[PDB]
Amino acid sequence: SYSIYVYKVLKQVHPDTGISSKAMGIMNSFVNDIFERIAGEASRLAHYNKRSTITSREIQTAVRLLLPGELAKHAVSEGTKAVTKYTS
Amino acid sequence: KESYSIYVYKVLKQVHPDTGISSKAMGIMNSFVNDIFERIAGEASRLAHYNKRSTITSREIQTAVRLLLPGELAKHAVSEGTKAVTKYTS
Amino acid sequence: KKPHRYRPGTVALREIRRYQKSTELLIRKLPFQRLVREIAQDFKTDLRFQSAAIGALQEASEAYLVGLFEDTNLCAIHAKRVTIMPKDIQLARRIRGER
Amino acid sequence: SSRAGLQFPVGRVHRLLRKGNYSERVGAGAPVYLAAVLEYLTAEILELAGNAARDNKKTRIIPRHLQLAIRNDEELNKLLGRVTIAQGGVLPNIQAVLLPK
Amino acid sequence: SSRAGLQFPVGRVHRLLRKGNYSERVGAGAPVYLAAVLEYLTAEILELAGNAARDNKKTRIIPRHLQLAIRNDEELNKLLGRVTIAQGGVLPNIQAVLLPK
Amino acid sequence: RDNIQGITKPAIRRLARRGGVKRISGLIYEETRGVLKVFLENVIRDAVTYTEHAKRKTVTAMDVVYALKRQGRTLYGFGG
DNA sequence: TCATCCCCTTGGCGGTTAAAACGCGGGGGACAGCGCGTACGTGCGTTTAAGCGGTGCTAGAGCTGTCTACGACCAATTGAGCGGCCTCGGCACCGGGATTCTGAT
DNA sequence: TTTTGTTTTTTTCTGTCTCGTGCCTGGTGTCTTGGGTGTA
DNA sequence: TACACCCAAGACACCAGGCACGAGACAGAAAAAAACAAAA
Repeated sequence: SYSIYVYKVLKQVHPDTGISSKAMGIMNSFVNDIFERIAGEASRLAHYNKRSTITSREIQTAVRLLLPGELAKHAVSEGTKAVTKYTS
Repeated sequence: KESYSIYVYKVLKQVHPDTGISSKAMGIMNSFVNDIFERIAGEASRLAHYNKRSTITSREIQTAVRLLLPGELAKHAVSEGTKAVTKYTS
Repeated sequence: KKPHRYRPGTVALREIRRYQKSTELLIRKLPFQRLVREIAQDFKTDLRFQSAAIGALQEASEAYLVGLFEDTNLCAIHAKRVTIMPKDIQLARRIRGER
Repeated sequence: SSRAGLQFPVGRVHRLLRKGNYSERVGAGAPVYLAAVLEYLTAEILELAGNAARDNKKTRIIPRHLQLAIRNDEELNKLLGRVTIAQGGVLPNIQAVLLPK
Repeated sequence: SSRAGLQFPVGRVHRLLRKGNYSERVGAGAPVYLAAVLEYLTAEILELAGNAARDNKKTRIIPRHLQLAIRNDEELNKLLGRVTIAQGGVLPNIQAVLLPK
Repeated sequence: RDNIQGITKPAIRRLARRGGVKRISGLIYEETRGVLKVFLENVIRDAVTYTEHAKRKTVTAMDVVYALKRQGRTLYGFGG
C-alpha cells in the first residue's frame, strides 16, 4: 500500500503532525482512485490515437483533462520536472 | 472506417421488412452500440481485475449485463446470451 | 415561577450546530445492520457480512441522506418556507436524476 | 455469427475485445454473449422506432422516432439517462399548472 | 524514485500500469509522471489537512480534517465532487433565513 | 421483519439537523425511510452481484466499494 | 481380550438498561383574501445580419517510405517493508470553574 | 349571437425506396497443436 | 490443486453477396377549399 509514502510526504510537508489509520486509508483510497482515473484516461487517449504505448504525454493530457486549472498546471509542472530529472 | 450499419440494417429488416432508416438514425444507432460495447467491456474488465483473472468469459459478460441493464432488459439479454452460447457450442 | 422554556427555533439551530460540528454516526448500528441483512436476504439467502462493509454502507447512506436533506432544505427555502415537505424531496430527487 | 444464430459479427467483437485493452485473454463465449446482448438491444430499439414511425406515417426511421421510442420506455430511458440524442427533441409534456382553467 | 527525486514508488507504479491492462507497451516517463502527480496531490491534501488540524489544536490528522481540507478548497472540491469521505462530516453552513429575525 | 422502522424519528431528525434543516414536518420521516430503503436496495443488489461473481458467501467491503463506485457514490477509507 | 427419598446439575420462567410516543401548554406563519403595482403581450413599423449561392485562396493531416533506440525478455545481484516485537503518549471522559444567548420584567 | 382554432377532403411534384448490377472482401472446408477449463 | 480433453489461433485454399452507382416510381407535405364544436 501507499502508507509509508504518504507518511513520508506528510513528514516532508508537516514534520510535527501525525495521521490516524482511517485517514491513512482515506489517503490510500484517494491515491488509488486518482491512479485508476489517470490510467483509464491515458488508455483512452492511446486508443483514440491508434497508439499501443503510453508515454509521459498521455499522462500529462490525462492530468490536464482531469485536474482543474491551477491544480492541473502544478501537477503538469511537477511531472515534467520529475521526467527531466529522471531522464538526465 | 468500420461500422455496424450493415448489421443494424439486417436487424431492422428482420424486425420490420418494410421500414427504412435515415443516416442520422444510423449514426445514432452506431453510437449507441459503441457505448453499450464500451460499457460492457469496461465492466467485464473490472470484474476480471477484481478477481485476479486475466480471462474474460461469458460469466463476466453476463455479470456486466446484469449490473448495467435494469430488470427485464437485463433478464432478456441474459437469456438471449445464454441461448446464443448454447447454439454456438452445439 | 414558570420553568424555563426555549422558543421554537433555538434548540433546532443548537442541534444543527452540534451535528454539523461532530462527524459521529447518527444512525444506530444494530437496527441498520438488521435492515441491511434483511435487504440482502431478499436477493440471496444465507449471506455473511463483514464489519467494514456494514460500516461503509452506513457511512455512504448517511452521506447520501445528508445531501438529500441539504437539497430538501434548499428547495423548501426556495419556496419561501421553513418546514421541509415531501414535495421538496421529490423535486430534489427529480433534479438529481434519481427519478 | 451463423452458428450462434446472430446477425452481429462475432469475429469483429472478439477482435475489438482483444485489441481494446481490457484483458490479457478473451474467452470463446464472451464475444457471442456480447453480440447477442447487442443484437437484442438493437432489435428492441429498432422495433420501437419502427412502431413510432408507423404511428407517424413514415417508412423510415428518423432521430425523432428514436427519441420518442427511447424516452417512452421506462427501462430504455433509465439505461440511456445520461445520453443526448441529436435531432431527437424532447417529449411533448406540458404541466397541468400551465394549462388554462 | 531516487533518480527522479520523488517519494512515491516508480517501479510499483510501473508494475501496476503494466498489470492493469491499459496498453500493450508502457514507457519510462509515464510512471514517473504519474508518481509525481500523485505525490503532488498527496502533498497538497496533507498540507491542507495539517493546516486544518492546527486550526483545531490537533496533532493527528483525522477524517474530519481531511473533509475540512477538501470541502474548503474549490479545486479539491471540484476534483472530488462525487467523492464521499467516511467519518468526515460536512461544513458548518447555516442559511441566513433560518437565523432568528 | 419490518426492519425499515429501525431508522426511527430521532435518527431522521439528526440526519436532517446535520444537513441544516431547522423545521421538520410529519410526512418527512416516511419519505426519508422510503428513499433510504430504495438506495440501500440499489446498492445491495450490486453488492450481492459482485459477491456472487466471486463465488463467495461473505459480502466484503471491497464489493460494497465497487458497487458504490459503479453507481456514483465514491467512498474512501474502506480499501484496506 | 471381546426400588423410594435425596444432593444437585441441565432445561425454561422471571428481572434492569438509556430515550421517545402520548398528553398537554401554545403560537408563527401557510393558506386564502385585500389590495397596490408595473413590464411587457400582442400588434405595427422599420431595419438588418443570417441564408443560399457562389467565387477565389491556401494549408496541413492521410498516407507512403526510411531510419532508429528504448522496450521485452534473460541470468546474477541486492536492499528495506511486512510481520512481528517493543516503547511511548493525546486526548475522551470526569468535575469544576468561567462564559453566554434568551425569555420574562 | 358572431369570430376563430381544429379537423377532412382533390391533385402534384418531391425526397426518397428497392431493383439492376460489377469487384472483391470478408464468408467457409481442412491440418496442427495446445492451453483453458471439466470434473474430481 | 491434478489429470484429462477438445475446439480455437494460425494458416492454406476456395468462393459469394454487400454497396455504391442510376432509375422508375411511391407515400406524403404543401397548396387550398370546405367544414363542425368549443372558446372567447
